[PDB]
Amino acid sequence: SSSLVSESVVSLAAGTQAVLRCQSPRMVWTQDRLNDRQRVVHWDVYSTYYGDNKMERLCDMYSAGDQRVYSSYNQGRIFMPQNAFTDGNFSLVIKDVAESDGGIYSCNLHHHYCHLYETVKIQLDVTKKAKAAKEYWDGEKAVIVALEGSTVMLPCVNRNQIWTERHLEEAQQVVHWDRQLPGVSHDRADRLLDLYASGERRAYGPPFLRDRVSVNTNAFARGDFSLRIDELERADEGIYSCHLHHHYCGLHERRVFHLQVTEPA
Amino acid sequence: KFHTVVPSPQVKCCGSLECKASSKADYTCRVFGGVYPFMWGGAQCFCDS
Amino acid sequence: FEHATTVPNVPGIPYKALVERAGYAPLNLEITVVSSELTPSTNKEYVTC
Repeated sequence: SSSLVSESVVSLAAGTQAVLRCQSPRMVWTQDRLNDRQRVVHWDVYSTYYGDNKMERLCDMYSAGDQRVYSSYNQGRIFMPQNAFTDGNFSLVIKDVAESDGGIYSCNLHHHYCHLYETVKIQLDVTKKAKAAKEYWDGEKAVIVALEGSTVMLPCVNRNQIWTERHLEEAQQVVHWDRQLPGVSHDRADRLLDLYASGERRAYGPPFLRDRVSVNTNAFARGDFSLRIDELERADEGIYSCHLHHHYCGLHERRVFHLQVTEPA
Repeated sequence: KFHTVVPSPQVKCCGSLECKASSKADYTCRVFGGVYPFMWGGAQCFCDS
Repeated sequence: FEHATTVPNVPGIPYKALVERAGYAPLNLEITVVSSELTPSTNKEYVTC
């Protein structure tokens, strides 16, 4: 069972092809499972103070990878914790901040397999000495009026399971189309279809229903699980519920269509 | 053989502007005051320098 | 003004120097070798296992 994400109501006549369009781009799945769980945390600084100054990509780090400092000069100057992914801390350290280092830094984490990303901005204003060095909040970020000529630390720590390597059951995208018929309860609804990112497909009901009740052929290649119900019978009414699950990422989406069928007179 | 890119000049009417560096190869910049651009339609700005 | 020096090629050892010119006060000059990078040119011969 999947928690409520989208609920909808549909109405159609018997003998017509219904389309209960369930889709989730986050259910898109990569055929390559070679350490697909790669995480890249990188720091991007834009020096808005120096007019229109090209932003500098100071440092990259990859879970199961090195902390490559982009420019040879910044080596040593830019530092990120080596256990960053292990503990979730992705803060930066500038060993000796100077006027050249001033600007809005931005840490960005990217998860390839889930095709997910996050990021937060932190400003670094360089003041000559300690008489004007402090920290404050501008409204969307933390700003550090840093001590020129001394180490300054720009904080960001993402305390979430998505950015940690603890075992996650290596789950993959799965989908369950059920149909709570009139008088039936949800989560007991007779299963209509079952799909997995590996292409596993299961159909339910009489073969004619399976022919009429069918999900697209390349569901997970598109993140689509639209359910076609050809030549609707009035018994094909009820609450159709598509439960989309990806336990490795935490996806627990529910997409529901209350398809009530009608007949002529 | 190369080719010089000559992008349209950034004109500010009755205001002030400053140069900004870029990452393009051989990037060169320069500002000029007192400009008074004209076109087939006529003046594109209206203030005396 | 152009001014030359010989600096030891060792990281984390700042070198101090001046620049002498008549009519101007001396200006300090600090040189630091943050990090070296010796990269050679190579060609792949073959691969075994």
